[PDB]
Amino acid sequence: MKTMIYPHQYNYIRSVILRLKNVYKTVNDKETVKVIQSETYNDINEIFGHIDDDIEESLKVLMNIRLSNKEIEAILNKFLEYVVPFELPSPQKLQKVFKKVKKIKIPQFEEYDLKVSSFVGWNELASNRKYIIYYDEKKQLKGLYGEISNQVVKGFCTICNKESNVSLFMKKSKTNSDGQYVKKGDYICRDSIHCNKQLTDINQFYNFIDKLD
Amino acid sequence: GMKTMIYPHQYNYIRSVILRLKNVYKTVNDKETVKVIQSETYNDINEIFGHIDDDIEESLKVLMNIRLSNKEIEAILNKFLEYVVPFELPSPQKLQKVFKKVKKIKIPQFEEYDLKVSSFVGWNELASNRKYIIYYDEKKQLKGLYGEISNQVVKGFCTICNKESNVSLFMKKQYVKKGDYICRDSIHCNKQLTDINQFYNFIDKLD
Ligand SMILES: [Cl-]
Ligand code: NA
Ligand code: NA
Ligand code: NA
Ligand code: NA
Ligand code: NA
Ligand code: NA
Ligand code: NA
Ligand code: NA
Ligand SMILES: [Zn+2]
Ligand SMILES: [Zn+2]
Repeated sequence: MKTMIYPHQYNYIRSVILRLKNVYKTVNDKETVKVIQSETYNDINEIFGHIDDDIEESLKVLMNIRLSNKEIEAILNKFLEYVVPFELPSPQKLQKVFKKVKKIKIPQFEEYDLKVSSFVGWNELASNRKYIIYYDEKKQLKGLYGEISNQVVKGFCTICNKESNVSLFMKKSKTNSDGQYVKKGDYICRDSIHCNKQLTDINQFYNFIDKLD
Repeated sequence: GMKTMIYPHQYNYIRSVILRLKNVYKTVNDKETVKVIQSETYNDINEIFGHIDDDIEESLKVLMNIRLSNKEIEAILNKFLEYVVPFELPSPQKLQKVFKKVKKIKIPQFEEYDLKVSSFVGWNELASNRKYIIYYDEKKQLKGLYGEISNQVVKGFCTICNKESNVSLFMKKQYVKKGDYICRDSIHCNKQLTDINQFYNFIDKLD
């Protein structure tokens, strides 16, 4: 049985593999290549409690300076087999998370996209909203929405930490007994699917959520 | 103070090496490796400009500090963007000439930023399973082609930008055509394109 890994761990493995390939291609310093080779081997190896023969072979191929694009493709495809994809909730569970939102519905998602997703986010332009759903560390379905500005700028996304097309996302806290609430937020990728593909550390996502208060 | 003119792919390359350096600062804990990457990055950027100025000098100084921040990076990218000569969209009359056989042809609307990062312009017409591509050759002449783009999407390295992407088989428009896999989304393709020679080689290997 293949070890199960999370989508963000797959994204991380892909990231370090591509970083290594770029070092092979463009960095002429022998000792630097060795340092990055070792770092990459460790970065990938540490994800698994347990590496099997296929991963051992992939690592061997990765550690060769003649690593090719075709070889990378094959290795990425192999690593994808280990991923447990994001599980879209049933309509009844989704509605329980957004009890005050009538008629709510999550757009269809391609299977690869669920394999790289730590959360699912979609925009409803009519209401200028982004909806976000995810599971917490206890595997409970959670959801929120906020206003997403129409203005898009270049900046680093607060969730994935990559330089991207971002918009200001503002969430209202639950309204207290006196009708008062806090409204906080920050810039995040307008396109949450691309955001998820860029997300290699899920703690960044959870930190974003917590910062909304 | 006139700004040295650079090409969109050169800006993309500069952005690429800056992000690479930041990731080394953040994740690679080896003093000598950091210094090597710092020096390479400095050289990569300096060599693109040749003629620099006080703004570039200041940007390089900030980049060379291991405390480089995201906010500083965004500021530097915005400054460097000011040096780029964007892709020039052709007038409709000129576009017509390039595609004489195609009627009612019209380029989509493109954002200003997207033109600053574009070495070519590509768009899809799903009704005909077609991708159109326009570009300027090395003699600055406007050129265009189109072909069938498969509806099948796979993960793989793009023949144009050389990055791992969502690619589809493109066949330039009986006979056998093997095709080449390229990004379905040409705007994203362009953003990933840091070496113009890869694009030209792709063109050459069609025609
Ligand atoms: Cl290769
Ligand atoms: Na990394
Ligand atoms: Na790479
Ligand atoms: Na890299
Ligand atoms: Na790269
Ligand atoms: Na590079
Ligand atoms: Na990175
Ligand atoms: Na790391
Ligand atoms: Na080039
Ligand atoms: Zn993001
Ligand atoms: Zn491409």
